[PDB]
Amino acid sequence: PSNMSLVKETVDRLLKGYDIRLRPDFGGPPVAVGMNIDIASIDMVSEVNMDYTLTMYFQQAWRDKRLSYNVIPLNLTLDNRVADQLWVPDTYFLNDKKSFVHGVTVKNRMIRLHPDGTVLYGLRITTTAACMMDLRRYPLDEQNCTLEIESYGYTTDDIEFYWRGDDNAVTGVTKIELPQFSIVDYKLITKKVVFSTGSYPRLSLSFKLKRNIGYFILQTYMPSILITILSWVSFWINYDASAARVALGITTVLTMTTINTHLRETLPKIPYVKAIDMYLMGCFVFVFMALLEYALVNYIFFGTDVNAIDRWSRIFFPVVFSFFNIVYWLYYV
Amino acid sequence: IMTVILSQVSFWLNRESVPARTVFGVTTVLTMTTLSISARNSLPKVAYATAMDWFIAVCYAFVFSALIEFATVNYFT
Ligand SMILES: *[C@@H]1O[C@H](CO)[C@@H](O[C@@H]2O[C@H](CO)[C@@H](O[C@@H]3O[C@H](CO[C@H]4O[C@H](CO)[C@@H](O)[C@H](O)[C@@H]4O)[C@@H](O)[C@H](O[C@H]4O[C@H](CO)[C@@H](O)[C@H](O)[C@@H]4O)[C@@H]3O)[C@H](O)[C@H]2NC(C)=O)[C@H](O)[C@H]1NC(C)=O
Ligand SMILES: *[C@@H]1O[C@H](CO)[C@@H](O[C@@H]2O[C@H](CO)[C@@H](O[C@@H]3O[C@H](CO[C@H]4O[C@H](CO)[C@@H](O)[C@H](O)[C@@H]4O)[C@@H](O)[C@H](O[C@H]4O[C@H](CO)[C@@H](O)[C@H](O)[C@@H]4O)[C@@H]3O)[C@H](O)[C@H]2NC(C)=O)[C@H](O)[C@H]1NC(C)=O
Ligand SMILES: *[C@@H]1O[C@H](CO)[C@@H](O[C@@H]2O[C@H](CO)[C@@H](O[C@@H]3O[C@H](CO[C@H]4O[C@H](CO)[C@@H](O)[C@H](O)[C@@H]4O)[C@@H](O)[C@H](O[C@H]4O[C@H](CO)[C@@H](O)[C@H](O)[C@@H]4O)[C@@H]3O)[C@H](O)[C@H]2NC(C)=O)[C@H](O)[C@H]1NC(C)=O
Repeated sequence: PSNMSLVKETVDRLLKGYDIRLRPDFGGPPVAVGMNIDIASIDMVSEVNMDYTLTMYFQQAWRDKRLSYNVIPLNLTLDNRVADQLWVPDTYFLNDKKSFVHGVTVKNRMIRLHPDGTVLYGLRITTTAACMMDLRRYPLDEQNCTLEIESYGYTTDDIEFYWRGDDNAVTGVTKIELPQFSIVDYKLITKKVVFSTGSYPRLSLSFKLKRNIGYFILQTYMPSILITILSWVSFWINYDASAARVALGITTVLTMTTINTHLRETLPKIPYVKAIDMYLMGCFVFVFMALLEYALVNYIFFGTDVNAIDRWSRIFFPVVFSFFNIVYWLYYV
Repeated sequence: IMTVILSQVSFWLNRESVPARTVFGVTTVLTMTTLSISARNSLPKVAYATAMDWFIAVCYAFVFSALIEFATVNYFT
């Protein structure tokens, strides 16, 4: 038990006379607090609430001369309960709506006092960070969601942030597979935000999410375009069969309304028109225009040539709808 | 499957009765919208078709093709 007893003496010496109230090297240069993150998972990107749920291993290494030890050659990994007895950066996520450290089996924290003094503090944090989502072109949209990391109290003179390993600081984002979002790219930034009090240190980890159109192309656009195609068929039915033609148009319009109401789920109420909203409106007003075209045809009937007007109406509708569709897609794609 | 079979029976009915064919086809198309919406609510919005939306979409195309064929025969009269 000589080795373990000696290690106990060393740890007792380190925690002896250790003032948690003072940052490392108080009355001295800013302490460089490196950060590295391992994104365990990103899930439940709540467009309705404009936020995403992030689960990550949040390591943050910094130098500290007080905790330096030399007797033991190995890297002590003390119990996670010693974190409360040690100074840590007062880091806080600025755009965090609610966050918590995972509970079982014990509070998921890590402490690892290296011989030099470096401390590898780490946490397994789940945070529902919020990113203002610009859904103007949704679903054919991208989102620049981020996790602003900042020191609440200390200023740049007292603490400095930086990604440890630089572009290699953040890991595991590639493996993530969100259900409807492809993480096209992630970018790491270092800033010194100038507030009223002073220049605070800042880090920003932004994932440029991109919407997966496969589900939206499956359920949103395809049924709508099919229903719209049905409306043109009423032009083939001819005018003498008034009842069948008007029945067809009536079914089409009510189908469009049902589509709109059922698709409204899981959508916020941003004022501007969404791309899905624009396309649904376009198809719906086009179907209504088809019904109005039938009305015009019947009114002309009451007032040979009606068949010729029907002939022109035949070709115009697919062509004009195709032009409108191409305009929509090229504008948005 | 039952709706698809109903779409086929629309062929069996007649060709001279335009309104009946029209009504049958349009209502047949209407049903599949609710059917498709109901299935997707439980699942997460995974981009790839989960092989259930695949079957639903194939049936949707089948009934829509029944409408297309109905219109094609209607033209000749
Ligand atoms: C306690 O924990 C620490 C931290 O891990 C251990 O010490 C470090 O262990 C890492 C292993 O992950 C070592 O990383 C290697 O460092 C080599 C030299 O680095 C020197 O230079 C850098 C500046 O660039 C200093 O920051 C660093 O301190 C060193 O002074 C690199 O050359 C290595 O890269 C090479 O890796 C492999 C194998 O060599 C090659 O095949 C690659 O091609 C590449 O060239 C690697 O990065 C690090 O050097 C260790 N020392 C430190 C951090 O000071 C302790 O060992 C551990 N205590 C124990 C186990 O008792
Ligand atoms: C926001 O997040 C911070 C994160 O730190 C929370 O702060 C911690 O809160 C917990 C719980 O409130 C604190 O844990 C408490 O520590 C007390 C002091 O422990 C020292 O002193 C005792 C002797 O008195 C030593 O034995 C011990 O080793 C330490 O040296 C304990 O006295 C407390 O005990 C109470 O809770 C236990 C729970 O098991 C009961 O069984 C006891 O009977 C007693 O009621 C408790 O363990 C922790 O110390 C805080 N951190 C720091 C750094 O102090 C905030 O609470 C949190 N706030 C909100 C609003 O979420
Ligand atoms: C998602 O949204 C976030 C918002 O946080 C964006 O992050 C911003 O990105 C922009 C550009 O990527 C940052 O703007 C500037 O980037 C420079 C990149 O450095 C390279 O390019 C410059 C020239 O542009 C070269 O000189 C340099 O050598 C590098 O090759 C930084 O260098 C800039 O900082 C410098 O300029 C500012 C202003 O002049 C000074 O105050 C600094 O001290 C420094 O001298 C600057 O950062 C911007 O900073 C990022 N953060 C923001 C806006 O908060 C993401 O880009 C966006 N996209 C993704 C995918 O995440």
